Amino acid sequence: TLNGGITDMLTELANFEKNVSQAIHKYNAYRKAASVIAKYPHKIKSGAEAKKLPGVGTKIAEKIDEFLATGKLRKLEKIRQDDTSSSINFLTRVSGIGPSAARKFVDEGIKTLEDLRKNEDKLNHHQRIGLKYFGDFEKRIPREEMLQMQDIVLNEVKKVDSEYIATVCGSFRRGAESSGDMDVLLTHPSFTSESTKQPKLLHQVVEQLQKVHFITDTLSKGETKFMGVCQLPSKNDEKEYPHRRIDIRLIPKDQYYCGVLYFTGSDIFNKNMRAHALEKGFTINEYTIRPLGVTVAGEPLPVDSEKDIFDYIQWKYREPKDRSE
DNA sequence: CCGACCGCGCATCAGC
DNA sequence: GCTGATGCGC
DNA sequence: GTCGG
Ligand SMILES: Nc1nc2c(ncn2[C@H]2C[C@H](O)[C@@H](COP(=O)(O)CP(=O)(O)OP(=O)(O)O)O2)c(=O)[nH]1
Ligand SMILES: [Mg+2]
Ligand SMILES: [Mg+2]
Ligand code: NA
Repeated sequence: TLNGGITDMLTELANFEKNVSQAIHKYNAYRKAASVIAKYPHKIKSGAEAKKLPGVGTKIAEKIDEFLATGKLRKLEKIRQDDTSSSINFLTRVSGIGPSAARKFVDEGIKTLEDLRKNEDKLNHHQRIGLKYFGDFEKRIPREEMLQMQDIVLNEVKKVDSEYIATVCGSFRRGAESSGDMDVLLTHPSFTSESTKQPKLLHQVVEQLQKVHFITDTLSKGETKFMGVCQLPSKNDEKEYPHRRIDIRLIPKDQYYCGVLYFTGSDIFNKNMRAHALEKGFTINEYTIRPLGVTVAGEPLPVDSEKDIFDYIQWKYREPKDRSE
């Protein structure tokens, strides 16, 4: 972390803008700047130097000059000292509680973990589970446990139908030594962009995983996306493993490459890549890459590899391990 | 200067 | 109920 | 908050 100090600062500012100011573009501006600085291979010596980077403008440059000269940022010192901002920032740490709900809770006099616990009936289902596992969800997942989890999911999916393919993406596929959660891409020959020849495809998999007590709770669930909680089994006399977040995304089998590009991320990498696509006259989602007409997105382009997608927008291919922005 | 900023699934709500 | 908008999250 | 045109 050559510039850990600066990137932390920008990240703290990003979170402030998202959670407190509810300014989504400032939030992303800060994340963009943090990311570009995080990959810059020199220890930054000044704001002017940082300003040379795409995404770092005049304001951030000044903040970087303040931070290098003093080791802190007055703007942040004050924010940390503001009861309301501190409260809202904390509440948003609960899964299911965002900027709006957080601010609403604070108004109603609900602003601590203790408050939340005694006002459970004021929470929706997602929020209840978020609170339930508040502690566990901030723990990291060692890659070693991710491997065990991978083994379980893949074998259980196989048990439901040998035709399922399950791929663990997210930070895990990018080779991270630890992950915030597990992200599982699912495909089945019966679900393509052309038809759904079989119902309950995602359901049957969730069911099986619940049946074996791997999945423990559900945050949300539709036909193509599951968001919930899972837990590795422990051994006799062993303390239990923390509960873990798990996301499962069912994607049409014929759109696997756009799907896996999406789910592999990182989020900022996708954002940057999609932004570039627009500049090259394409739009990219998790299903397709389409050209943009003189006016509207056109018809989907043939894609037979992740690299094919990079080719269209004229980027040299980047391995998953190099997409951690 | 200033419009535009990546793209979308599920849960909830308002209005009809 | 439906549709569209918003919140929250990937 | 930043930036392309
Ligand atoms: N285009 C796009 N893709 C996204 C976004 N957010 C997530 N993805 C894609 C890319 C992302 O890789 C994948 C999973 O997102 P997470 O599981 O929440 C964060 P991960 O990268 O997995 O790292 P972890 O902190 O869990 O160790 O969804 C977004 O805002 N936009
Ligand atoms: Mg993840
Ligand atoms: Mg995830
Ligand atoms: Na939250």
